[PDB]
Amino acid sequence: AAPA
Amino acid sequence: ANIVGGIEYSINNASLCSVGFSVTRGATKGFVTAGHCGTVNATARIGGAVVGTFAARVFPGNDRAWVSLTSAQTLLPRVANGSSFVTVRGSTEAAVGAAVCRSGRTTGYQCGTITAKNVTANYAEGAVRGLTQGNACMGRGDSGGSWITSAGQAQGVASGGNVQSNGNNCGIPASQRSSLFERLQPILSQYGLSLVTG
Repeated sequence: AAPA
Repeated sequence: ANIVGGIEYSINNASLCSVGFSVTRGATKGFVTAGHCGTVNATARIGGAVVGTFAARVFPGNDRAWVSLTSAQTLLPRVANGSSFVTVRGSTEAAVGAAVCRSGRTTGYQCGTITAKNVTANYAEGAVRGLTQGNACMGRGDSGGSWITSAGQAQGVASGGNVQSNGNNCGIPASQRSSLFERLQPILSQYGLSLVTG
């Protein structure tokens, strides 16, 4: 997961 | 500008994010969005015009913010769905298994179901805890956008997910997507905001  | 959930806005003429929900704070107009989209006092623009600035945000830990706008903006109790709109009716939190949709400037309006709550995302900047996970797809640029049920109950604002090399998680099966949002409730109480509804 990554910001968006 | 007319403020609608899901539309694009830029921060300091660089990054893009999506509007979450129109809200007020006493006589002040604003919109809630993702905290990672900007720092306090960064300038927000819609269609190249300045509409307001970041009034507060928390990120990482949480992922929330509100932008206070000028009096000239028009707040609307709506979320974009293509050319149409979903009316915001309130903020009842839906449970795991409920169907939900999200709106944002990169993938448009996508729907799926909530699959888990109280999820931790380990972003490069630090962990963000207490997120809710859905399997609607999303892409880079959707952050801050609205998560809402078809009945109009506002759920939260887009934080992040497992975007693939094409910039979204729309090309992988729903079963493999992790799209996370920050719950709206704690953002309304933390900043004393009231949602605009219709």
